[PDB]
Amino acid sequence: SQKCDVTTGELFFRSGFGIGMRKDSPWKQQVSLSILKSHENGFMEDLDKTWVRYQECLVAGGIVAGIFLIFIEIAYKSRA
Amino acid sequence: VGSLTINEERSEVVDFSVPFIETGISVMVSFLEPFSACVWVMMFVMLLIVSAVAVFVFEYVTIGKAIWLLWGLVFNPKGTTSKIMVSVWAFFAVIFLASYTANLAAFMIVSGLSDKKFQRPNDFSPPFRFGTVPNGSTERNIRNNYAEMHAYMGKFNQRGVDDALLSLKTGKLDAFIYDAAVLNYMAGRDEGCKLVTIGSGKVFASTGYGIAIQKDSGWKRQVDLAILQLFGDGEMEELEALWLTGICHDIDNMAGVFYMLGAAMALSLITFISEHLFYWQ
Amino acid sequence: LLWGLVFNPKGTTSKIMVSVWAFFAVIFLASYTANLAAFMI
Amino acid sequence: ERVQNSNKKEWNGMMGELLSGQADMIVAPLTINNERAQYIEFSKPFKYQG
Amino acid sequence: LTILVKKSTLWLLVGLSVHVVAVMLYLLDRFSTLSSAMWFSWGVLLNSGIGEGAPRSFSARILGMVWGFAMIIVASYTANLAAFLVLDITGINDPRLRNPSDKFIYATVKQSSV
Repeated sequence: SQKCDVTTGELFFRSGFGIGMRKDSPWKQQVSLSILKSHENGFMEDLDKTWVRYQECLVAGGIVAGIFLIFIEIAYKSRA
Repeated sequence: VGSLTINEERSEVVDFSVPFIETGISVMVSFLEPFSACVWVMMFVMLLIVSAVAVFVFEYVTIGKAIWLLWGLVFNPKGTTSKIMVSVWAFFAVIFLASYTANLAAFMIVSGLSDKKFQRPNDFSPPFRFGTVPNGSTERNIRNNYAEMHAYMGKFNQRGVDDALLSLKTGKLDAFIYDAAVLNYMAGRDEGCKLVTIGSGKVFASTGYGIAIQKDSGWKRQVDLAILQLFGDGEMEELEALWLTGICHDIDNMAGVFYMLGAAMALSLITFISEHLFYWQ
Repeated sequence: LLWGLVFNPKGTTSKIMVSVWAFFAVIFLASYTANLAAFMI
Repeated sequence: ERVQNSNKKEWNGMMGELLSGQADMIVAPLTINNERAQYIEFSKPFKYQG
Repeated sequence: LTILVKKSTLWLLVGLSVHVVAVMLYLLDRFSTLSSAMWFSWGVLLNSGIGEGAPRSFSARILGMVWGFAMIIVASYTANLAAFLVLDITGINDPRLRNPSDKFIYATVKQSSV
C-alpha cells in the first residue's frame, strides 16, 4: 500500500501476533485484561485508523508527398 | 469445549489456556473522458494543420465551408490534391473511430455505517429496525459500550437466529447484530446470494473461540501443545476444507453529457448576443 | 439510393421513409457487427 | 538451530537472549510456535494475520 | 464414472431537444421553413448531412458541428450492444453435490456395483 511495486494469493497459514517474556509473570492476567480493554474501548481501533489509514496503493510523409504532387500537377497543367 | 467469545469476564470466571479461533462482532444487513482529450488535442492540432494546408493549396464558401467539411470528415471541390487530403484524413477518421469504439468496448469489460446510521441516535431515512439475541456477549458488549444503540436495538427482540434470518430475508428487519464468524459460516451456507454484510475483512471486535477449563488445577499443558501442533499441521485448514465451503464465493453519464450541452448552449447564446451587438460598431 | 441507405428529393414522406429505413440500416449493421464480434470469440 | 556441538538445539537472537534471561519483555511480531511456548510465559496475542 | 445431464425515455428527450433547438435557432435567425428546420435538424440528428443547403447563419453551422451528438449517441448504443449483448457443475466439486438439495435429483441403477 505504501510502496507501489503487489501481494498475491490468500492467507496461506493463519498466524497471530504474540509477545515474549520470562516465566512466572503473574500480572499477565491484567495484561490480557487490558488487551481485551483496548479491544473493548476501541483503542485498537484508534491504532487501526492511525496506522492502517496510511494505505496509498504517416502525416509528414503525406505532407512531403503532397509537396511533390503539387509541383507534379503544376507541371502537368502548365504542359496540358 | 463449546467455542466462546472471550471477554474479560469469562477470563475472570474460568481459566483460558487455548490458542483461540479469532472472530469479531458484525451486523447482518441486506469515464470515457480521459480517452477523448488525449486524442482530441492532437486532433485539433491536426485540424489546424490541415486547414492551413488546404488553404495554402488553393492560393488561386471558403472560410467556413472548410472547417465544416473537416468536421464532416468524421461525420460521414475541384482540387484533386484536396480530395487526396480528404481521402487520407478520412482514412485517419475511420481508423480513429475504430480505435475509439475498441476503447469504449474495452471499458465495457458502507463499512463506515456503524456511526452515521446506527450509533447516530434517533434518525435514519427509514426508522430504526435492529435485531437482538436475548443472551450472549454481543448484547452485553453493546449494552456496556453503546447503550444508546442498546436501547434502540432492544426494541426488537428475536427468538433465535433463524427468526432474524427470515425477517432480514423478507426485509422486515434492517439490522441484526451477531457474532460475525457464524455469519461467515453463513456466507458458506446461503445459496441465494442475498448474503452477508460489508465483506471488507474488518470485524468490529477482536475475540476468539476455544475451551474453558478450571482455574488452578493440575492441567492440560500437553493439550495446548497438541492444539498448537494441529494448528501448525494445517489441520484447521483441513477442518475448514470439511465444513467451511461456500456458494456465492445508467443515468449519470447522460446527465453529464446534457450539462455540457447546456454549457455549450449558454456559450452559443452569449455568442449570439455579442454578434447581435456587433452591428453597433 | 436504397443500396446507398446502408452505404453511408422533394417528397417529404419519401424522406421519412429514408430516415426510418436508414435507422433500420444502422441497427442492422450494429447487430451484424455484434454478430461477427460474437464470432470473434 | 541445532548446535553443531554435541546434542544442543538452541534459540538465537531475542529468543536466545530471553532464554538466557537477557530480557524481561520481548515485544516483536511473534507467531509463537510450540518450541517457543514450551519454554516461556506469554500473554495473549491480539492481531491475527496470514 | 461421469455424470450425464440434460442439454425509450431517451428518444422523447432528444426529440424535445431537436424541437427546441430548431425553434430557438430560427427565431434568433428571423429576429436578427420552420417545418424544414424540424426536418433539417431531424436529418442531421440521423447522421446525414441532409438536403443540400447549410444555414447561411454561421452560428447554426457551428451548432450543427457541436450537435457531434449523433456520433456520441452512436457511441453509447454501441457500448450498450457491447454490454447488453454477447459480453456474458463438476461432480468432483461442491456446489450442489457435496451439500446437495432435493431440487438436484440423484439416481443410479439399482442392483449394481456403483
